[PDB]
Amino acid sequence: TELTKCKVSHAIKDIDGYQGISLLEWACVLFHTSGYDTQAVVNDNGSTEYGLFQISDRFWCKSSEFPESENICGISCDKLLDDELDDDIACAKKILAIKGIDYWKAYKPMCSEKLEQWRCEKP
Amino acid sequence: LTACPEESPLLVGPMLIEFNIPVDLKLVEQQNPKVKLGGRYTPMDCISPHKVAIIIPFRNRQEHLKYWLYYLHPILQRQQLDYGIYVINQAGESMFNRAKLLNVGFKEALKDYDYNCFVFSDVDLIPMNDHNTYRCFSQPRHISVAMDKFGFSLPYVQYFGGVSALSKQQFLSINGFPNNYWGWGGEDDDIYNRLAFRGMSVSRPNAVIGKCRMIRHSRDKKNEPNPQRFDRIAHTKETMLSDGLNSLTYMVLEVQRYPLYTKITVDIGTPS
Ligand SMILES: CC(=O)N[C@@H]1[C@@H](O)[C@H](O)[C@@H](CO)O[C@H]1O
Ligand SMILES: [Ca+2]
Repeated sequence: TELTKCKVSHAIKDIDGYQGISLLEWACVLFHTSGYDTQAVVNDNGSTEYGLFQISDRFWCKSSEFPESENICGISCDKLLDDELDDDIACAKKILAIKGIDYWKAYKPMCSEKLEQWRCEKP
Repeated sequence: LTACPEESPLLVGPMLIEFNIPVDLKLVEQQNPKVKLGGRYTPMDCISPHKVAIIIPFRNRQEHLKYWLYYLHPILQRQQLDYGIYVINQAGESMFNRAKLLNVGFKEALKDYDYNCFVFSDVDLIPMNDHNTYRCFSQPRHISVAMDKFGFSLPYVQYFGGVSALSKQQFLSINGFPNNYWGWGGEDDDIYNRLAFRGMSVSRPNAVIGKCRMIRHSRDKKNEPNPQRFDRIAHTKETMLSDGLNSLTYMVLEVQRYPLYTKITVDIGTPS
């Protein structure tokens, strides 16, 4: 599903401030990462990235194609292709703690300035 | 004999845009008798200072092209522009290179007429209000400001993809567009960066006037997201000097002049 910025922002409240990243920054990252499509799938360099967060099966989730990755998040990659974001967010938190925000290549070039536009004023 | 008014008196404002009924170019040509070979049109009523080459990057989307032509030709004539339609067809199987094809369009169009304005448009975007003029302004113009795909909203202020317009000078000023972005994403952001580095700002009609419809379609296995796009856009300041109009090379495999448009099939090489 292609979510709206506000739908995403509301869904990820509990990640706000984690490792120093704000919701404004996350709304920006997620838009340029997946276009807010919970079903996004991009396969490259021998790996596939899943969902809103584009979590890779190279290390983070388990897939059929690459069944023995570290599956650091302890979740099947297909749980990253639905509209229930709790587990996606939990996995992203693990990435943030382990790798950090630069796992998301959109952050530095597209979200280092003009953050105010990413706020969702909708309660 | 006299200059066209600042605003055309033929405008209707909002329009219904639907992609349900099948299109027939022969009918399209019948409805648009004033359009000449190659998709050229010039107001016989007044003199337009807008000499516009409309450039469409293209590969295997003849059906989208049909709708584009069906909707835009009447709109563009109402806008009283002296325009030409150029479909830049990428031959081959390498990943799609939108910006390189736009660069090609710029050079080839200039061979036809002394255009002073260039509108770059994806083939799947249609404007819903003819007040959103397909021409150039004092500053680079972003036209597809409120696409239905983005909820009839501008997704981010730095967005310059979809449909845009640059005068010849503005385009020459940024050394045109990059040639090194293969695959989907980021090239429009690189162009945005170029305009900013050259002291320009992006002009846009408001969100109501700039409503646009996008003909959705299945993912293109020939235009997979470009893995290097995020690295590439961080270096525009340096690469715009060495990658652009001044480094453009390609081979024209065929030039077809149809009644509603000019289609140039080109060999633009492979990812280097
Ligand atoms: C670096 C990158 O991927 N930029 C894309 C841009 O190419 C695209 O036109 C826009 C709208 O889909 O979304 C951005 O995220
Ligand atoms: Ca999930």
